[PDB]
Amino acid sequence: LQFLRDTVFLRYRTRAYRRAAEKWEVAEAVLDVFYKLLKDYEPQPEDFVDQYVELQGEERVAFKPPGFSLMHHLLNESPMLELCLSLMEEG
Amino acid sequence: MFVARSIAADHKDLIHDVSFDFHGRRMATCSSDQSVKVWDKSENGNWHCTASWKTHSGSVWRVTWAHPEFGQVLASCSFDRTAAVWEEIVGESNDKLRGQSHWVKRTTLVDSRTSVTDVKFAPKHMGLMLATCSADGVVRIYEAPDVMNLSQWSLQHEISCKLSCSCISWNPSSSRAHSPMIAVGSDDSSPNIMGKVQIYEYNENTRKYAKAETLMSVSDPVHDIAFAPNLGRSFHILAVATKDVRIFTMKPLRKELSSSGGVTKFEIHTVAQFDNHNSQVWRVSWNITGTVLASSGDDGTVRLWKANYMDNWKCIGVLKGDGNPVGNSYQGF
Amino acid sequence: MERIPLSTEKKALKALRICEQRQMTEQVRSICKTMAMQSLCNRRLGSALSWSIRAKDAAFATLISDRFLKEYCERGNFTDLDLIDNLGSAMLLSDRLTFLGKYREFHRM
Amino acid sequence: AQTRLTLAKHNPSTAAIAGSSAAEEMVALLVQAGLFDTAISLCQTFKLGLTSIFEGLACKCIRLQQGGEAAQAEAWEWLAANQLATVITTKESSATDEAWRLMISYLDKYESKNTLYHHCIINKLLSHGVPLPNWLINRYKAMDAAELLRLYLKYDLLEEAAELVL
Amino acid sequence: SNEIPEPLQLDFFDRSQIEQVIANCEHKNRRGQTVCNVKLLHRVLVAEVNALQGMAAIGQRPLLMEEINTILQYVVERNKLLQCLHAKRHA
Repeated sequence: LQFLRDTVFLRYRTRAYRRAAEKWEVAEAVLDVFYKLLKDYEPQPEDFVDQYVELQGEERVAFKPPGFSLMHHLLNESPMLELCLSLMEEG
Repeated sequence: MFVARSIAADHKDLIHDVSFDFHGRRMATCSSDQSVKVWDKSENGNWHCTASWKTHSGSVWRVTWAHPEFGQVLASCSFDRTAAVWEEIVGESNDKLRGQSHWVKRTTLVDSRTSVTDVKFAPKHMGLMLATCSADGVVRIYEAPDVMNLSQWSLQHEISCKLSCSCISWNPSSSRAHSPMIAVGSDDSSPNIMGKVQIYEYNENTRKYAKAETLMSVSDPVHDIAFAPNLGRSFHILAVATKDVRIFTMKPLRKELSSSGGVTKFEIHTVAQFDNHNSQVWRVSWNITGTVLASSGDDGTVRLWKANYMDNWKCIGVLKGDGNPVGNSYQGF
Repeated sequence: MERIPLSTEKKALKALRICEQRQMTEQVRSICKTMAMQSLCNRRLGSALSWSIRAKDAAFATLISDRFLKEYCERGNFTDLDLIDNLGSAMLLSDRLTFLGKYREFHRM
Repeated sequence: AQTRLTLAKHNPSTAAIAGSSAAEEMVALLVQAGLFDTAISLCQTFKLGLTSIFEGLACKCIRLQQGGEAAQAEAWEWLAANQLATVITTKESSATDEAWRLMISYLDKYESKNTLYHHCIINKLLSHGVPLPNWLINRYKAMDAAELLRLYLKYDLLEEAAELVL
Repeated sequence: SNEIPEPLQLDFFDRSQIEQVIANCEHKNRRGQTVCNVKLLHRVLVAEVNALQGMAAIGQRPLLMEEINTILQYVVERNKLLQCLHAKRHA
């Protein structure tokens, strides 16, 4: 998620292309995969707690789901939403 | 107040073992006379000789019984490198109680070449299975799919626990998501061999019986093992009669997925380590409810313990075989 | 109570009542199948059907159906078509039981 | 004609395809749909081999062994249509045991030509990487011994072949 | 638009038990009948009646399907009569 948000979404706007349709195609792909991920993932209270599991003799905690942090950053302040509003103004 | 005598039974040679039906009334014996005798204790207070017939020609040893709900069969152990199962077949219908009844040999337990250890039954749950074991470390599981043919023994499981298995105990499931447990105590005739207790589980991911956990503490030749009756709990209690009084408790820790794949994290704690017998123990038996423990020894001493309140066992009954039972203590109800 | 027999009446009735009140039918079916096999040992009909209805079994139902079919084949025809028609003709227990009932009624049909 | 009728009843849109297809294609379609008995009947009528039907049955068995209760509930509808009227014990509502009894009945009612179907099933199971069942292992140990060691070289099983030759 | 419903059916299970399960699953939003998503309730009921297993009960699948369809039609008639009764009472 961080790779697609920073190294892709925050780099394709700075890099150049051969035609103007490449940025539109990559934005379509990003928006489609994000919509599909949001439709597949649902918020649940069992994923917000730190569950203890024995992994190779080590009791590791359960990490936070990516969609939780994504929607938290979206509700707070997200450069992804900033670029979304920018492309909306452009359209 | 008990009518105790100095002589019993009718076996002239060395009487080995006896057994009784779960419904009572019916009993059976196995001695060195190569002839087993079945008795029927009536309600009048007398137990006459109901039947007596030959079975084995190599000193019959153990004897097991089953519930009449699944078939009245008798599986006995002997030292003739073979074993068979006897059945009781009655005729007529049901006009004057039961008609003429007779003992027959419907089938003979095959795959027996060495000394047979134990061939008792198994809990139902997923079907009434028969566990065949010997003195080599191979345990076979047979099933009876045909209810009208008692001679069919389909082999669907053959586990190799290695070493030389001696005693085998079972632990049924407590719900619909629990798997049966099997404890195996070996007897390699060598106390210098580390590791004699093996635990096997019914893994749902492999549909077999893999080694769940092992125990390297008990290294002496195990003589008998007995699990506690399931009372709807997660932990379990085990009594290991080898050379002293050993009672352990197995507590679960991780019995879910991910953290417990093919093995289960179970902690074994020695909750009773006594040795007031000053000798060795032979067999150990639990009560039908899970409160009385019975055992004997080679020196002619029988020790019976009862439960208290702290999961401890103290000697309540002490009987001398060669001598006379001393002491008197009856609490009552 | 799973080791001692039950040959009484009111005792077993109260036991079954408290069992159906506590909602637990494992030992209930375990005793019902024993009663069904004891009735089949004497070749019963109505009692066996009642026990099968109370137990909702399958293997014992197939066994008694095969026994009835063998008896019909040995006797040539069937005359006890009304002894097992008191608990059925609506509650579809199983396919083979429904077929046996429909044949028993096709007799009169 | 009856196979084309069954295919049209399953899906009425491939009538010309079912009419122009061959016996092998019809058997493959029946196996993919879930009619192992009809596929075996088709193969025995056309005088061919049940290798495709046996591979499909092995794949279904592997799916049943690897899946949870959802897989059992989804495959029960296709497994009950294969005549599951065996003489077994009560409360046997397990798709794994049902498939095992179906395979046992198939092997008892139609023996293999030269145990080639056994090697086919062994290769199909080794392609997935699931150990052989204990009953089949015992049956194969009782019926043969050498071909198992010869086929173990495909999956590179060292300790198994070691204890076997021992 | 008052459609007379049908009495309790299905001699296998208990119509009172089905009604209690429906009331425990779906709550009350804007109608008197405890229902929210008809498709979700139908899928839940199908899963519940399918998870009962059954060895010799293979022939009962069309009967179970027709019973589910009958319960669905009963719920539809209940909703159709309630949406008319509420409007009539409001007017």
